[PDB]
Amino acid sequence: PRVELEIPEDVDAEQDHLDITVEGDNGSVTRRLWYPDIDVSVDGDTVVIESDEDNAKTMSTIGTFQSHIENMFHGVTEGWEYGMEVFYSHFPMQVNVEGDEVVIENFLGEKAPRRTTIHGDTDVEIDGEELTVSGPDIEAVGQTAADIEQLTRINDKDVRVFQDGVYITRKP
Amino acid sequence: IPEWKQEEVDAIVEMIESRNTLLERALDD
Amino acid sequence: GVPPTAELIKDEAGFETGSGEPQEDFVADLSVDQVKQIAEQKHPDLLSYDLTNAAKEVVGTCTSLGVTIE
RNA sequence: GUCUCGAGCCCUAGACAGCCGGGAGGUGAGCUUAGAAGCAGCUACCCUCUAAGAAAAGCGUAACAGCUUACCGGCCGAGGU
Ligand SMILES: [Mg+2]
Repeated sequence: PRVELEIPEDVDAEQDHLDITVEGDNGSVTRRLWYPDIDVSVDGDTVVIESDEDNAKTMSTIGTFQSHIENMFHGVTEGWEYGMEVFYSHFPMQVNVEGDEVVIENFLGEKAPRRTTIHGDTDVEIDGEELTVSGPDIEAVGQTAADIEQLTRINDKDVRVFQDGVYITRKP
Repeated sequence: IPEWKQEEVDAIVEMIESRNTLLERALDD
Repeated sequence: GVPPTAELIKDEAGFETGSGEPQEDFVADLSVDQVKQIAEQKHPDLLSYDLTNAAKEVVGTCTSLGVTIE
């Protein structure tokens, strides 16, 4: 099969072997797209994903490559934004961005700060009780957002009573 | 060609003398 | 403004309570001219254009109560 | 998991899925009941407006409300089941 993806005017994309770099006004994203007998190339103004094989496994990845490239197109133009809200019951939770990592202090009354590192060119902006995770790479942004929610994971006690934590409010 | 679609085209042709695809089918008539 | 259908039937019938099983147990009775009086009153309540179809909506409560038409 | 073969049905008069929009009135059916208004129970399950819309399929409420299912319309476009 062969699927042709038309590149937007804001965007310009180059290809080096199996790696595809996608540049735009919001940034640049380089992804490696490697799978048996699937050739991904740039035909001037279109990105072509093709294969001689049409089996269920090849078709699975052609559709995955399509969505990855379309996502990179959206990332370098409009960007990717995940909105998060910080909820606390008894203990005042201090969420702050210290360097290239987001630190959470005094969670459930803990003396020790919980922290996670931000993935790549992702920017995390805090406005009091609201947090917005943004960037061009959906892989990096989606993870950094997830990492913040996963950072307040509680396995020891009941999650229904101890609901403190930063949760994903908006998904793009 | 379902029988309800044929009877619906005949109902729309009746109200032109006196789905968007069924209106277009009736307009061509 | 105008009172419900269930109440307007009980005024020109003489009976208050309905039945446990409708059509199988006949309670009240209405005539042809008695349904034409209830059709005149409900104009903003009903969505019908003609006076003929306005009567059919009142009958849609009658036979499902125990009211026979003669 | 994947490959191959057969059968039935649906489909450019636009299928399958998704998303948007509509999901209206008589009337909150009646009985039961302090109340019960799709949705405790019993019985019935009728007709208007219309392109659809149950006397309501599933949650939800003390009862309402609120959320959607059926059903109809739009966007989309090729196979789908
Ligand atoms: Mg324990």
